[PDB]
Amino acid sequence: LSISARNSLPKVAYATAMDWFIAVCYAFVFSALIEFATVNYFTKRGYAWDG
Amino acid sequence: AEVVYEWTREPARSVVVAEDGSRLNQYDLLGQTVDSGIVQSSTGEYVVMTTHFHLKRKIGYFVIQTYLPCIMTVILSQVSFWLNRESVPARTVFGVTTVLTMTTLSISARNSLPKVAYATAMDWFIAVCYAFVFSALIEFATVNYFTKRGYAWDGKSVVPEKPKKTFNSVSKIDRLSRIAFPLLFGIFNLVYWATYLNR
Amino acid sequence: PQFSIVEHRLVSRNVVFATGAYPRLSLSFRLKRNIGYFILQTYMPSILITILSWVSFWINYDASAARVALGITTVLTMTTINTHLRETLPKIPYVKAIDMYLMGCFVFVFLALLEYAFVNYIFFGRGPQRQKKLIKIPDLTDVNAIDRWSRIVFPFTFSLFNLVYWLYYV
Amino acid sequence: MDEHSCPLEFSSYGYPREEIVYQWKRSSVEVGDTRSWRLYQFSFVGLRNTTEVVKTTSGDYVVMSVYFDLSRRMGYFTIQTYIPCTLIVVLSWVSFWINKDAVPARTSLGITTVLTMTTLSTIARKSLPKVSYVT
Ligand SMILES: *[C@@H]1O[C@H](CO)[C@@H](O[C@@H]2O[C@H](CO)[C@@H](O[C@@H]3O[C@H](CO[C@H]4O[C@H](CO)[C@@H](O)[C@H](O[C@H]5O[C@H](CO)[C@@H](O)[C@H](O)[C@@H]5O)[C@@H]4O)[C@@H](O)[C@H](O[C@H]4O[C@H](CO)[C@@H](O)[C@H](O)[C@@H]4O)[C@@H]3O)[C@H](O)[C@H]2NC(C)=O)[C@H](O)[C@H]1NC(C)=O
Ligand SMILES: CCCCCCCC(=O)OC[C@H](COP(=O)(O)O[C@@H]1[C@H](O)[C@H](O)[C@@H](OP(=O)(O)O)[C@H](OP(=O)(O)O)[C@H]1O)OC(=O)CCCCCCC
Ligand SMILES: *[C@@H]1O[C@H](CO)[C@@H](O[C@@H]2O[C@H](CO)[C@@H](O)[C@H](O)[C@H]2NC(C)=O)[C@H](O)[C@H]1NC(C)=O
Ligand SMILES: CCCCCCCCCC
Ligand SMILES: CCCCCC
Ligand SMILES: CCCCCC
Ligand SMILES: CCCCCC
Ligand SMILES: CCCCCC
Ligand SMILES: [Cl-]
Repeated sequence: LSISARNSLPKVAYATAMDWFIAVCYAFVFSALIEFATVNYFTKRGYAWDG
Repeated sequence: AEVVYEWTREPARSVVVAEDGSRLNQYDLLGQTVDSGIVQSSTGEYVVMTTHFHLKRKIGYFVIQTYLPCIMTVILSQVSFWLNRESVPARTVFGVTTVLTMTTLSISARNSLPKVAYATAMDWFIAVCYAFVFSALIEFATVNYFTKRGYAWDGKSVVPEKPKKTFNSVSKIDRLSRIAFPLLFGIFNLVYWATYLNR
Repeated sequence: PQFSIVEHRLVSRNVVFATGAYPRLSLSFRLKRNIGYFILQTYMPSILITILSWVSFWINYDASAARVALGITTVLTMTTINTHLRETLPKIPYVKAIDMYLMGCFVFVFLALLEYAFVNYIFFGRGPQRQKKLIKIPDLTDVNAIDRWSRIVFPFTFSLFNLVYWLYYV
Repeated sequence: MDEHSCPLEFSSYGYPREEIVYQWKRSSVEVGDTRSWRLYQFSFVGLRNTTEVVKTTSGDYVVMSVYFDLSRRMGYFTIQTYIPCTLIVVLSWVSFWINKDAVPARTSLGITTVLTMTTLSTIARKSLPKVSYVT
């Protein structure tokens, strides 16, 4: 989405509002993945819960 | 009989190319060969002056953008032979993604060209790389077929031998493939480049 | 929008042809490109994917599917960044600075996937053989030590590569 | 696998048949060396000539037509679409030989085959006009 965000616009040298929105959303996704990595780092036993 | 053309200086010297003025992007102008002659037609005979500019293509762009991703995809597919045979989803991911990437490269290779109906050296190289990747996938499929028990080695166990809880042995197919596939790919690359570069 | 005119220059001279000499005026501009668009478009995804690739070190060796999915996805994203870059450029025969940077990032993620494969081969491949038999580089028996070494080395090597790249091309 | 007969028609714009009449010579249409031609996706089979009279509001005009027969070459499209689709079908077949306990592996294989087949489907029609019938 970030790569294809600005297909039509001229290759300007400043960040637009859409660019900032895309950056913040990607930051949210990256934070979610890092959070999952942190959670998995503290999983002592690798078998799930039985019914 | 009415008009005849000729070259002012000698034919080689009568077609001069400016040194700085070379607008070619992916071609090297080796030289020019000049000639004059005659042509028949329904209206009569005409004196025709011909030049031929000899241009050699530059392989750097294609080596960077098509051949080298193909080689890296082949190596990525061949890396799958080193993981344990019980890593079924992982090795399936290797095979599937490598096949998809090679399909994408095969699709994108033809974009640079006109839609000619014959096969090129790039097409043959992509076909052989696809054959190698698919062969690696089928090799993993056979390894999974011959895999007996679906749980991997615990690590602490003192494995018995091969003539309680049992564990799978390292696949003979994997052991052979680890040295067979890269060797065959390297020999193919050697033969292909030796055939095509020197001509 | 892309360039800035550092300076302009006027020149007057005489150019010689086969017919004869002629007067000649030349009006030159020295354009310098702006890097903000490229930083937003190509680079910043490349670095962020490079940090993404190193998450596989913190995942346990036995969890093979997660690390494999991470490595393969990072390689795929590097490839799609590269192709969406090259789709909009001429067919020049030499490597650009951005191409060199993309190749470096690709090499880094490739080494991440390959060192995961090396850890897997050490554990499951040489494990039973060794058991039946029974900065400095780490010991090649402890997968945890190998993971820690990768954790501390990959960011350092990537930072050094970025440092030399920027200090060379700027 | 299509063969077309593309026409090339010409006539007098202003003068009807009562004023100007066109006629083909004995050597009507001459084709030169047909190997220096730009035709990549098609092959020239032959040509023929015809003459007719077309009714219009202004009057009757003698229209001279030359038809060129062109047969498509399927090598390029065979490389582009047919071979990848068959290879992806075989890739789908490979799921059969996987152990049925490999649930994520087989599911990923099947869905990825579906992805690639959809991608090839949308890519195959890029070179064509947006016609509303099955080829
Ligand atoms: C983009 O790229 C282009 C191409 O490279 C750049 O253009 C070049 O710019 C330079 C200047 O930056 C130009 O150099 C000069 O030429 C002028 C005019 O000279 C002509 O006329 C003279 C008198 O009629 C004649 O003598 C010259 O002949 C040769 O003669 C001299 C002396 O014999 C010889 O030494 C040279 O080899 C000449 O080839 C020529 O026909 C000239 O006035 C300039 O002199 C400067 O330097 C001398 C030092 O010797 C100094 O004393 C002067 O006061 C003056 O400062 C200089 O020689 C060059 O011609 C341009 N080339 C082209 C192809 O246009 C352009 O600059 C780039 N852009 C930018 C933004 O930089
Ligand atoms: C296109 C289709 C092609 C079909 C190819 C079909 C190829 C084919 O038929 O393989 C047969 C077999 C496979 O070897 P493979 O490593 O899987 O051997 C079995 C495997 O090791 C099991 O794990 C063993 O049980 P366990 O874990 O110890 O409990 C079992 O022993 P046991 O149960 O009897 O005790 C073994 O049989 O032998 C070859 O090595 C092939 C060499 C040539 C490979 C060449 C590779 C380049
Ligand atoms: C083009 O049209 C002319 C006129 O219709 C065709 O002329 C005939 O050609 C044959 C073979 O030379 C002759 O035997 C006939 O006598 C010609 N017609 C007349 C009315 O005299 C010519 O063959 C056509 N060329 C083609 C079909 O390629
Ligand atoms: C990519 C760097 C972040 C990886 C997760 C680190 C978790 C550390 C827990 C002590
Ligand atoms: C080209 C495929 C080679 C396979 C070797 C076992
Ligand atoms: C052509 C695939 C061969 C796989 C190893 C037997
Ligand atoms: C496109 C990736 C190339 C990597 C070469 C080291
Ligand atoms: C032998 C492969 C090593 C990968 C980088 C640690
Ligand atoms: Cl060119």
